[PDB]
Order: sequence, then structure tokens, then C-alpha cells
Amino acid sequence: YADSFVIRGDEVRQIAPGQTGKIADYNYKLPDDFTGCVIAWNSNNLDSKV
Amino acid sequence: EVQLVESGGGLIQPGGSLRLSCAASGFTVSSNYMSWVRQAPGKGLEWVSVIYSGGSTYYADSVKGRFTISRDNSKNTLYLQMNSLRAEDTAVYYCARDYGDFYFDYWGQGTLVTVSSASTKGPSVFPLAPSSKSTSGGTAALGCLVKDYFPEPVTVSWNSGALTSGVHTFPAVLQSSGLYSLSSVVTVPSSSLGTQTYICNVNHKPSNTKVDKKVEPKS
Amino acid sequence: EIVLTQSPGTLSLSPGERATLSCRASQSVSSSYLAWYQQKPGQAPRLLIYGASSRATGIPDRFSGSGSGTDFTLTISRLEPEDFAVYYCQQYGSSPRTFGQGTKLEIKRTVAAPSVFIFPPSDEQLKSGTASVVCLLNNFYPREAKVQWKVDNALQSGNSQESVTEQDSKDSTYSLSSTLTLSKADYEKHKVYACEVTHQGLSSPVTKSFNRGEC
Repeated sequence: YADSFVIRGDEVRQIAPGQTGKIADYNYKLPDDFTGCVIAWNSNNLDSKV
Repeated sequence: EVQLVESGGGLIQPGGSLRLSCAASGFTVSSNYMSWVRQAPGKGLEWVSVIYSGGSTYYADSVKGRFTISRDNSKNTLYLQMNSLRAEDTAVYYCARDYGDFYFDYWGQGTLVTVSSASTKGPSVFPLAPSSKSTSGGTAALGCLVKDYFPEPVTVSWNSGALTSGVHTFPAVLQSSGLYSLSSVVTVPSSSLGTQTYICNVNHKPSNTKVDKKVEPKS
Repeated sequence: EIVLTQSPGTLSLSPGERATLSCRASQSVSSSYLAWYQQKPGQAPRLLIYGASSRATGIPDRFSGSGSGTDFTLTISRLEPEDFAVYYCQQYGSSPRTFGQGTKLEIKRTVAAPSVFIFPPSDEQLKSGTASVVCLLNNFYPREAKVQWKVDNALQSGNSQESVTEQDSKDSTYSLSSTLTLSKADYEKHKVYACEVTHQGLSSPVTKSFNRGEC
């Protein structure tokens, strides 16, 4: 399964199976036991703008 | 939206533990964030801890492993249980309603956290008489000296709260002995040296001391 | 790094004029994620403005914060005298919410000299075995006052304590109390106790004094 969204860089370590914070507590939820992989990369060149 | 009364703090020897309480009113205390913030008496404001509406908590790094927050939304009462008390956590503390961005919009009243030191002692009171050395023309000053007490919050009123003119209580001073002291003075027309009532009402709230002392011109 | 540092730290002015101040960080902050606060002494601190853009309700519009990045200002368009307090900047951009140290706002009421008054120790205290000698300085603008105790004309160093009141909300003055503490034994060894006050509203210093044991 593939779920996709964009977050900030200073909060990606809120994403681990068993965590805290408003993207772990609210807005999304992992289980505690986990199989898959998580991949993230900055897109400030394209997704940020003046 | 009238809320956030605080209570519980005071004289406590180090190594103990205390649960503080900040009760609010007219508000759904479950469906928001609250927070705790300290205020060192010579220094600025330093954040202590937060709770979430889901219920997740965070703390400062210094108070890590020591302090536990909780709440009862059946009675709308926040609980700051602080443990393993050290003698530098001596600030006054504030419960604060929190919004969103973690703005602390609504604020509590405050309660003193004072670590053990010299224990709790009662004040010794003297009346400082009105005198010609204090008299000048139309007015003369008289007051009450309340000294040697540890439990910081102490109050002296004039005539059960009657005189509000010229009544000025000066900041308490901390001696080398470790005990506080202060003096509150009020000016009153020199035609009225002994004429009316000028009785200072001394109340010590951590203890239960209540004494009224009359100030009269020198013999 | 995230440390809030005040520009001046204090401002003494006269009411009815445009007040402006800033708070400086120790890095550029993510965009406008900071706030201001004010503190009334003896009261709870209160909201000032969220996001450095717009303030919440219960606050009138005489006030404006601006800036971006490290610099972030706050401008009060006209000095209301009852708004004299200690004013704070607060951030919420960083992963902790750090604070500053505050800014003092007050007025410089026309030079006013103090009323001075010296109080000898009460007879009750000399029984106990100690003598407090109080000297009072009443109402006064410049707080930079000097209290020199003298005992038999010897300047006394290291046995006094002072405290000073908050600037008065009515007449914008200060009041100061200095206490000299002696033993009964040492008190009974000298005669003249004097308190010499120096201040800008005095052309030359004022001494109030008594003579131990003279009704």
C-alpha cells in the first residue's frame, strides 16, 4: 500500500511506528509493529514558491 | 470565559513531592491544550510542560523524569505533580490555556513554589510611631515593621483595609539570616497624629498569624 | 540558534507619543511564528499580538508589530500612560518555545525631590536585643537616589538594605526605604544617627537625624 502526502522537513522523525506529535497523534497513524518502508525527499525547488 | 484559578503551592522541604491544581470554569477543558510556565522572581518566563487534547504530554529537559502532569475532565482540574524537588525550582508557576500555534492566551493567577529553607516562621511586628522627625508641615508618617518570617506571602493592611491614601508597603527584604522582613508606612495629616484609628492588620497566610497593632506618636 | 534578545531593555518616556520597540532573535526564524506579551507587576501576564501581524480581541488598536526574520518590532502609535508595564517577546517557531527578558516602559515625571524621614528603633525592639533604624524617601522621579547612613559622622557600609516601590500609577514617582540594622549593644555605643539623601531634585543633600535617647 502506497499513501502519499507532503510535510515539512523538521518533523519527519515524528514518523516511526510508535511515535508522538500532531502528525502521529492526529492527521495520520502508524501501528507499532511495521513491515514497510518510508521514503521522503525535499521538494522546495518545485513545491515552494515566492 | 472566567477561569483558571490556581492553588496548592508554598513551603516544602526538598526531596518531597507536590501535586498542584489549576481549576478552570466555563470551558471544555478536555478539548484543548493546556500548559505550565514558570516565572523566576528575578528572571523571565520559562515554559514547563504541555498536554494535548488527545492527551499527549511533553516537558522541559531539566524537569525530565521528575514531573508528571495530569487532569480530571470530570472535575475540570489540571494536576501538576512535581517530584524529587530541587532547590532551584523555586519559581512562581502559571497554568495557561493554550491555543493552536501554542499561544498561551488565557492565564492563571499564580502560586508560589518555595523549596525548604529556614522552615516556616511567623512575623515579629513593631509599630514605627509618627514623630516630628517624620513630621513636615501638614502631614506626618507612621507605619508598621513586620520582620523575620520565611513564608514569603505576608500581608499588612491599615485599619482592616480602610486607609488607601498614603499606605505603601515596601518590598520585603531577604536578610543574611535567611528570613524576610518589610515595613509598610502611611502618611496622615499632622493634625491627626493620635486622633483617629491607625491599626495595622498583619496576616500570615502560610501560617495562621493575625495581629492588629496600633501606632501612636512617641511618648 | 533561538534566543530572544531585547533591543534596549527599558524605556522611560512621556505619554501621548509614538512608542516603538523590537526584539532580536539569534537566528532568522520561520515566517512570523512569534508573539508579544506584557506583564503587569503583581498581576498575570496577558496576550499582546499573535503572529506579529494582528492582535486578538480585548486589545484596542494603538499597537502594531512588524519585522521579518531576526528583527521583529512592535510599535505603539501613541503612549497611553496606563499601559506602562514590562513587555515580552515570545516565539513559537522553534521546537522549544523560548522567551526573552522583557522591556520596561514608564515615564519621567518632572524632577521631584523626596520627602525624607528617619525613624529610630522602637523601645520594644531594644528589649529583644536589636535595633532597626529606618529612613524613608517619599515620592521621587529619579530613582537614582543615594542613601548614606552615618553613625556619629562615620559613613556606615554593609549593614543596610533598601527596597523601592514600583513607579506610582498616579503621580509616576518612586519611594524608597533603607533599613540600618545594629545590635542593641552596638546601638548603645553611639549618639547621632543620620540619614543623608542625595538626589537630583535636591541642590545639596538632605540629612535627617536623631540623637539616641532624646525624647
